[PDB]
Amino acid sequence: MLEFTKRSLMNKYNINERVLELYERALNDVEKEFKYYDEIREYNQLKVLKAFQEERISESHFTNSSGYGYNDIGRDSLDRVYANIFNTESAFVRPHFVNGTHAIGAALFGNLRPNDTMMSICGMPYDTLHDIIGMDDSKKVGSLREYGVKYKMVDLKDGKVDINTVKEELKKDDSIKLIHIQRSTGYGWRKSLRIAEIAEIIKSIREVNENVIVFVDNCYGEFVEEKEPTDVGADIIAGSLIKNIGGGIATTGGYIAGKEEYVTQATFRVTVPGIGGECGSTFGVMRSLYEGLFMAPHVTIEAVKGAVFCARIMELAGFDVLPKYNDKRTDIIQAIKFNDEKKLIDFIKGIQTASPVDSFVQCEAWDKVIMAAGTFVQGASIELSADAPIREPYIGYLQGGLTFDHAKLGVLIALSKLIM
Amino acid sequence: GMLEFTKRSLMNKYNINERVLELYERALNDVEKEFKYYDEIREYNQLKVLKAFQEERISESHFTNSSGYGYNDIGRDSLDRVYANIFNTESAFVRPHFVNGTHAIGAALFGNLRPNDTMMSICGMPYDTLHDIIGMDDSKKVGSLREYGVKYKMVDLKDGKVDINTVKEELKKDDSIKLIHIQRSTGYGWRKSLRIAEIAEIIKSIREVNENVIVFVDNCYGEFVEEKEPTDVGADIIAGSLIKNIGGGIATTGGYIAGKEEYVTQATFRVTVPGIGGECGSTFGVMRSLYEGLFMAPHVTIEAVKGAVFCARIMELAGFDVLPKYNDKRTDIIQAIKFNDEKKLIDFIKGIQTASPVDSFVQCEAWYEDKVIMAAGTFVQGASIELSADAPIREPYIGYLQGGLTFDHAKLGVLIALSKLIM
Amino acid sequence: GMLEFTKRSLMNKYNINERVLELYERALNDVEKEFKYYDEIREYNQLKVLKAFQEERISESHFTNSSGYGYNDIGRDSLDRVYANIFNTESAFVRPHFVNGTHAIGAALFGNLRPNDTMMSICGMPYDTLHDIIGMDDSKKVGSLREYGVKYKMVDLKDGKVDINTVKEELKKDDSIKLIHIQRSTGYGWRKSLRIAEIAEIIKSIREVNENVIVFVDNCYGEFVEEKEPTDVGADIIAGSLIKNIGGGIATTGGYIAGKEEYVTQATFRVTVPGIGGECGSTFGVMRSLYEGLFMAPHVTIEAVKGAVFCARIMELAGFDVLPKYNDKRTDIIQAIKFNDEKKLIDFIKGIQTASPVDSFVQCKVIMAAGTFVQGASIELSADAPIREPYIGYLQGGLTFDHAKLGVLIALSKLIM
Amino acid sequence: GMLEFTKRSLMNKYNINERVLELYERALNDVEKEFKYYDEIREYNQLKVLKAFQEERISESHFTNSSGYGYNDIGRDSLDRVYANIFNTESAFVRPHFVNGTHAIGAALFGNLRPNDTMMSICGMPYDTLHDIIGMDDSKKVGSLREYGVKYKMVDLKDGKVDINTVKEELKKDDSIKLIHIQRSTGYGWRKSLRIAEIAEIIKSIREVNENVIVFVDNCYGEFVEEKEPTDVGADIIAGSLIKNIGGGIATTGGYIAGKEEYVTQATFRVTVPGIGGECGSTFGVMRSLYEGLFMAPHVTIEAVKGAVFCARIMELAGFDVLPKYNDKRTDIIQAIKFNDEKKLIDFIKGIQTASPVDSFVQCKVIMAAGTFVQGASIELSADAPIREPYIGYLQGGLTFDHAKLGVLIALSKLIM
Ligand code: NA
Ligand code: NA
Ligand code: NA
Ligand code: NA
Repeated sequence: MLEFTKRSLMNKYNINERVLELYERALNDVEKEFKYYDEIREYNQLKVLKAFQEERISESHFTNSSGYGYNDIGRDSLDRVYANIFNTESAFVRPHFVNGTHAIGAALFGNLRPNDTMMSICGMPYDTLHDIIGMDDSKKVGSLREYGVKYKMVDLKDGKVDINTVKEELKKDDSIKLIHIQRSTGYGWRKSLRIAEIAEIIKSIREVNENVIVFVDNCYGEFVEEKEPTDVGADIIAGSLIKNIGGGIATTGGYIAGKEEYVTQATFRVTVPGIGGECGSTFGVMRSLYEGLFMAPHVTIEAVKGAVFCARIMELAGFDVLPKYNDKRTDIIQAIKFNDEKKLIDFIKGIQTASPVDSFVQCEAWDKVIMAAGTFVQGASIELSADAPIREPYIGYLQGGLTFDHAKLGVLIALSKLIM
Repeated sequence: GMLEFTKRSLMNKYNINERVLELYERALNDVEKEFKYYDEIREYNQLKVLKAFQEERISESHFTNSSGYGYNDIGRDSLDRVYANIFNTESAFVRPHFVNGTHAIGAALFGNLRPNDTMMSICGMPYDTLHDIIGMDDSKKVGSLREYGVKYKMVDLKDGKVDINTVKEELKKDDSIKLIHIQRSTGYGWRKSLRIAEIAEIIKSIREVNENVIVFVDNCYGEFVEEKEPTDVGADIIAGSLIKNIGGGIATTGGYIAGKEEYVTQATFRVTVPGIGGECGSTFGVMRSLYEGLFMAPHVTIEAVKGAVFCARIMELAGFDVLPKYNDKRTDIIQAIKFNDEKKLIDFIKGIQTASPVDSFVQCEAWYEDKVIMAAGTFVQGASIELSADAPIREPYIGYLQGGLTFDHAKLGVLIALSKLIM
Repeated sequence: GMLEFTKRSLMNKYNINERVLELYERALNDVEKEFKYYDEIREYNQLKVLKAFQEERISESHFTNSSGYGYNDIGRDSLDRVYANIFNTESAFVRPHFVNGTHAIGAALFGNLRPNDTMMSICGMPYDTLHDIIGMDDSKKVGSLREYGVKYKMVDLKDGKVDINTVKEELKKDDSIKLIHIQRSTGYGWRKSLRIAEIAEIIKSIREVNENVIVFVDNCYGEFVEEKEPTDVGADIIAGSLIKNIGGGIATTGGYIAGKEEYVTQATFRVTVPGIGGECGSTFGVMRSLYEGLFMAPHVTIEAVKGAVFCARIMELAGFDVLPKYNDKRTDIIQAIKFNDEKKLIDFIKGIQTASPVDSFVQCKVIMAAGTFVQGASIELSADAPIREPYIGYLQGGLTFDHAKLGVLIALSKLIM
Repeated sequence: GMLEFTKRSLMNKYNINERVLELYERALNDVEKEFKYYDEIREYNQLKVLKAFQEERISESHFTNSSGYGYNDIGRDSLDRVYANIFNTESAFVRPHFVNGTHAIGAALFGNLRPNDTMMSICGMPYDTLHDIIGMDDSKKVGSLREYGVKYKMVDLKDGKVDINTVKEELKKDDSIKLIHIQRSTGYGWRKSLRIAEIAEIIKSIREVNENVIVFVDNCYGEFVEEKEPTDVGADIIAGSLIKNIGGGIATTGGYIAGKEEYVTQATFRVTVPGIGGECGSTFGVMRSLYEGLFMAPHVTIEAVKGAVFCARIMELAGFDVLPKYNDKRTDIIQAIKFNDEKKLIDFIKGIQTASPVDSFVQCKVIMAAGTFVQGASIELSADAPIREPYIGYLQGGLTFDHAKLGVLIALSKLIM
C-alpha cells in the first residue's frame, strides 16, 4: 500500500491502524481463494467471447430501433448470444423489464394456468415475490392465486432442501406443474445454493417426475461459477440486468432463458398473446447491453473478491459471517451478523459514505429496511451496496463492487466505524 | 393558388397530370368549410393540453433521465398526471415500455378480468390483433384470457349499429359480465367509426341497467379528433398507442392507459407484476419527447384529419365510393376508399409509399386468409400518425389511408397516389 | 368560430377579456389572405424537402447510433447531402456539435479568413453575440478574428437600406476584403429584415465589381419562410441554428453550414481541426430527430410566421406600432412591437411566459420569456427585449399557430380592456 | 491453474498450441511482482478518483439530459471540477463535442497561440495526425497554425533522449516561443514513452530559463498509468481522448483539456467561439456514462497495462524484441514488438482481430485490428502497424486482462508452435 494511500485513508476517512493491520492480514489470507476465482473468471470470459464470435456480432448489432421494433437484429442476436452462454434453447433479454422480480414473475405467470400448482422448495421466497404468488388475500393485485393458481411451499429441513418431502409431493399431487428454486438466499442466515447442489436437487426431482418445469431465480449467480443452472437441468431461469450480467453498464432490464416452449410462454405475459417478443424496440441500449455482457465475467469476480475479502476481514475483526471466506461462492452476497443494532446501522452508513454517488446522503431505516445505494445505476446491486432489515440478530448484507479496490475500501471505511 | 414551381415539379418529377390537378383544386375548395370546423376543435384541444401542462407545473426538471428501478421518476409521474387531467380521469399510466397499442389494450383487459369473469365486445368482431388476447383459436397456447378461464361474448352489429338491446339483455341475464369492450375506430370494414356522442348513448343505455360493469374503450386513432374523449362520456378505462395521434409524431414507442384509479392500477400489475405496478420503471430518457409530442398532438392529429377529409373528397371526385364522406364529421384519422379493383388498390398503396420521405424506393408487395399490403415509409417504425396505408387483398378492394405529419404531405401523397390511377 | 367552451376557458383561466376577443375575430379575418399566401410557399417547401429525402434514398438505416470516431456515419453524411440539395449548394455540414447558431456562423467566418484578410459587414452593426468573434473590445483576450490579424470593416445602413454604393467603393479600393457578411434577420432594432429579393440585388451589385469575394449570409430565422434561400440568389456560404426554424421544433441542438464545397470544407477545419474536418464526429443517436425535424420544418416555420402576422395585426388594431406590418411579406419569423412604455413591455413579455407549456410559473437589462421544451429554442413561442427606450419587444416562434395566437391573447389582455 | 476446459476450448477453437501455453505459464509467473506493483498504483488512483467524486458531491442529479444551449448543465460543470481535482489543476474542460483526441490537442494549441508566436515541439516529430494542425505541407490549405502565422520549431531527440540543452538554447535566443509541446506517448517509433519523472526534469530545466512559456503535454494513453499526471509536475495544460484510458471503456466519444484557467479558457474559445467558450453546450445524455467511465478508469487502465506487460514478457520469451521490456515500469498502455518480418507482423495483427468480440470475422500502408464496442476506442484490445521495415507492431488496450491475455495467445499461436 503506498504511503500516500495510507495517509489519505487515515486523514480523509479516519481509517485507523487497527483496521489497517486487519486489512494486511485479511488480504494475505484471501490470496489463494482469489487465484481460484481468477481461473473461473478466465473460463467465463472465454465462454462469453466465444458466444459473441459465434453470433458474428458487429457494429450493426448496435441498433437504434423505434416503434414496433420489427427485426431489431441487435435485440435478436443478443438473445441468441445469451442462449449460447446459458446453453439453452432460447433467451429473451429486454430493457423493458422494470426489475428482476418482473422477469421472475413473467416466467412464472407465463408457464402457469388456473388449477396448476406452483411449489417453492427453498422455503419462504424473497419478499418481492409474495404479491406475485398472492400470499395476502386482503389485497387485490392480480396474483397467481387470483388467477386460480395454487401454491405449495417446502420449508428447509436441517437447513437444507427437504428433497424427500419434495419427492413425496410430486408423487401425490399431479397438479404441480412448476417447481421454483431460489439460488441466492435472501435475508436469512443460510448459504446460497451452489450449482452442484442445484444439480443434485434436479436429479432427485427427475427420478420422480420428468415433466415438471424446474425454474431457478438466478439473480446474483451469473458468472460466479463456471456453470449456470441451465447447465445442470433447469428448464427456465430469470434474472436482472442491473445485477451481475449487465457488467455494471446496463441501465435496466432483465432476462429469461431456457426451453423455447417456456421462454415463449413467458414472453406472452411480458407483452401480450400473439405478440410475445416479436415487437419491442430497444431505446438505443443495445451497445450497453452487449458491452456490459462482455465485461460481466470480470466485474462479477471483482464483486466476489469483495465478498470474500469482507468475510475474512470481518471474521478476523470478531464478527460471525456467512459464508466464510473459504466457502466457494455461488453468488456475490456476503452476510455479517452484527448482533447489535447500532453496529449494523453504522456499518451500512459507512458503505454509503464509501460510495461515489450520493456519498453525503444519510441512510435512514425506512421491520424497517436500511440501505446503502450510492450507485451510477439506481438500484444496481453489482455496484457496491448494502442493506438489512432492522431486527435481531442484526445481520447486514453487502454485495457488489465495480472494482475490488472500491469494495475493499468501502469495507475498511465501514469497519473503521465499529472498531478502533 | 399553387405556385408555378410546385406545379412544374409535380408534373415533371411525379407525373401528376392536369386532370388530377383540376380535381385537387375542386376538392380543396369543397373541403374548406370542413377544415374551418376542425380548426375550432384543434384550438380547444390545444388549450386543453396547455392548461394540463400548466396545472401540473411542468418544468425542465420533468425532462428526466432515470435509470435502473426508476424509483421517483418525477417526469414519468407528472406525465401520468397531465394525461389524467386531459382525459378527465382519476388516473393514467403512460410508459415507453408498451411495445404497441395492442399491449396497452391487452394489459387493460387482463388486469381487470379474472377466471369465471366474462368479457363482452359490443361492436362486433374486434381488431385482428386482439384475437389471441381473447383466445379465439383453441389449438394455440398463447396465454389468452380464455386459457385463464375468462369467458367471452361478442354482440354483432345490427343494421350497422351497436345492438344496444341485445347488450342490455345480456347484462340482465349474465351476472358474470364484468367488462364491456367498445372499439372506437372501425378496423378493416365498411362502417363508420363510432363518434363520441354515439359512445355516450351506448354508455347511458348500459347505465340504465348496470352501474358497475367496467366500460372499456380502445381509443386508438381517436385522440384529439373531437373535443371530448370517451372518458368524458362515461368510459371507465381507455387505452391507446403513443405512436398514433397522442405522440404528436415525436414519440418513438409506448402506450397509455387512463381511467378510474382502481382499473388503471390493476392494469399496471399486468404490465409489470403484482406488488410493483407502476412504481418501478425507468424511462430511457424519452420524457422530453413524450411531453413535446403531447403538446404537438392536437395539431398534428388535425393535420391527419384534414388529410383524411381531403382524400375522401378528391377520391370521390375521381369516382370512388369512400368512407367516411368528406363532410361526415370525424372521430378518428382513418379514411377508407373502395377501389373495386385489385390493381387500383395496389397501385394506390404503392403510390403512397413512393410519396413517403423514408424508404420511398421500397416496392410494396402483398406480404389470415388474405394477403395484406402496406405503405409504411415513416420516421418511427409502424407509426400511423405518419402518412401510411394498408389493405387486405380481397373484394371489394377497400384501402385504408391514415396519417400525415402535415396536411401538405398527406395532400401530396394522395395526388401522387391518385396520378397512378387516373390520367 | 371559437367554440363557447374555448371562450369560457380562456376567460376563466387567463382573464382574457371581451375587447381582446373582438380584436381576435377582426384580426383573424383580416389576415386570411396573407395566410393563404404563406400556405402556397409552405406547400412548395414541403415538396422540395420531400424530394430531397427521396433523392438521397433516406431509409431506416440512416437513423444511426454512431460511436467513437463516427467514421462512415451514413445518416450524418446523407443529411449533409439532403441539406445541400434543399439549399441548392455544393455542400453542407450539419452537426449536433455546434453549441448554438453563433458557433456555426463563427466557424464559417474563421474558417474562411486568414491574417491580413478583411471581413466587411454590410448591414450595419452585427448581432451582439458576434462582437467577440469579430473582436470589438481590444481589452479582452478571446481568440477573436482581430486577435488573429483579421481586419474588419462595417458599412452603416443609409436611409434604412444597405449602402450598396459604399460597398462597391470599398471593394474597388481594398483588395484585402475577402468576405462580405450579410445578416438576413434584423436583431434588436426597428428595421425590417432583408428579403431574399433584396439579398439577390445586393449580391448582383457586388458581382458587378468582384466575382471572387465570399458572400456569407447569416440565415438564422429565415429558413423556409420564403420559397428561396440566399444560396438560390448567389450566397457562397450560409449558416444557422438547428434549434430555430430548420430543426422543426424537434432538433435538440446543433447548427448548419451550407454552400460552396471549398468554403464549407474550410469551415469544418475550424469546427474540428485541420486534416480532420467533418470526417470524424459521431452523432449521439440524434439523427432520426434531425431528419424528422427537417421534414416538419417547412410546416412549423409557417406556423411561426402566421403567429407573427396575426400578432402584427391584432397589436396594430389594439393601438400599437408594429414592424413589420401584418401585410409586409415576411423573410423571418420575428415580430417587433414598440410599446413606448417599460411596464407595458414587461407585462407583455410576462404574459408570454404565462402562456408557455414549460416553466409557465417561473418569474421573469434584457427580459425574456423562454418556457420551451428545448432550452433556448426560438422556433418555440418565446419573446425578449432589452429594457431601453422606446421599449420594443420581440416575439418569435410558435410550434403551432394556436399556441402563438393564444399567447398573444393572454399577453394582450394584460395591457388592454 | 488454467482450468482444463479453458485449455481445451482455447486449443479447439483457436488452435492455441502447447508451446504457447508453456510460455503463458512462465510469463504469468514472471510478471507477478510487476503486477503487484501496478495494483498499488491502481489502489491509489482509485481512491483519488473516489475522493474527487465525493468532494464534488456527485449525485443522481448530475446525470443530466440537457438540451439546446445547455445553460447550467450541472452534470457537465461538475465533471469539469472533478477532472480538475483529479489532475490537480485550476480548471478542466471535458466534452463529448471533441471528435477525437487530436481535436482536444489541437484546440489547446490553437487557443493559446497567435500570429508571430512560435510553438516548439521538444520530443522530435509529432504524431502524424498533428501535422496538419501545425501545417507541415505548404501545398495544402487546411487552416493550420502555419496558415495563421504561427511559427514552428522542432527539437530532435539526441541519443534517444530529449535534447534539453538545445531546448534551453532556443528559449534563450527566441523570445517568440510561447508554447512548448511535449508528447508523453511515443508514436510509431522504437523508443520508450516519457515517464512522469522524466517530464518533471524536463520542465524543471525549462523553468531554469523561462518561467512564462506554456508547457503543454499531450497526455493520451497515459492517464492513471502512474500515480501522478503531468499537471502534478509542472505542466500548464494537457489534453487527451475520452475513448482511451480516462473513459474507462464506457465513454462513447469526447476529449478533455485540463490546466491553468487562463490556458483552458483560451482553448474553449477555439472549441466553440470567442465570447461563448464552455458556457454553452448541451451534452446529449452522456453524463452518467462519462462519470461511470471515469470511476472505472483507474481499474481498466491497469488491466490494459497488465496486458502490455504480459505481452512484453511472453513475446520476449518467444524470441521477439519488445519495447518496453516487461520490467520497464510503464507510463502508458502501449506495447511494441519488432517482428522484423512483414508476414509475421500481419499475421499477429490478424490474430488480434480474431480475438475481438465485435467484427471478429472482418478481414484486415497501415494495418489495424479494431474489433471494439466504441469505434476507434483504443482502451479496448486493438493493434496497428505501418507496413515498413523493421515491421514493428503496436498492441494496446484490453477492457480486461483476461481478454488482452487471450488475444496475445491467439495471435502468438499464429507465429510459433
Ligand atoms: Na452454448
Ligand atoms: Na381535466
Ligand atoms: Na437542389
Ligand atoms: Na486535487
